[PDB]
Amino acid sequence: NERPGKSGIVSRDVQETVDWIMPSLMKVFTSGGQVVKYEPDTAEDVEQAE
Amino acid sequence: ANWRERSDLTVTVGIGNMNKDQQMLHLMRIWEMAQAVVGGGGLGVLVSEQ
Amino acid sequence: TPQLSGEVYGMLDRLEADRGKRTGITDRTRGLDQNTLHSNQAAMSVNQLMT
Repeated sequence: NERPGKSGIVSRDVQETVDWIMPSLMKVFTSGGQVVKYEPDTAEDVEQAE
Repeated sequence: ANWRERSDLTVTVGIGNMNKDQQMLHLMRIWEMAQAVVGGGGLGVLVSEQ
Repeated sequence: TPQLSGEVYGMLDRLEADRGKRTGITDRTRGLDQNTLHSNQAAMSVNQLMT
């Protein structure tokens, strides 16, 4: 919808979206080490899960 | 042992003790509850130093 | 001259909010309080709304 002699402005509708998924989810993913929790056995948990 | 089983439910709005909920819930409610327990709730019977 | 639509002036607010939305959403990209007070309960709304 862009032609010479007129406005050819296209909104960055999804550029802002991807720039919102980058920081929030990148930091939540990289939040300490809470990414994994094996739900360990009661008999042994420290040796195998953590 | 492969154990064929793994869980990742401690990351998000699931089980997921996320930073926002942990911060608010702990620092307000568990702080009030701990002060109430220490003050007149008991020291050697209820939730103790250990 | 032909009359303007009575909201073109407020159209700058949306673009201002947008290019703040890029990286600097904070108002004016700066912090200032002169009469309002900040209350410390637990890291004062922890770490200023988590940075």
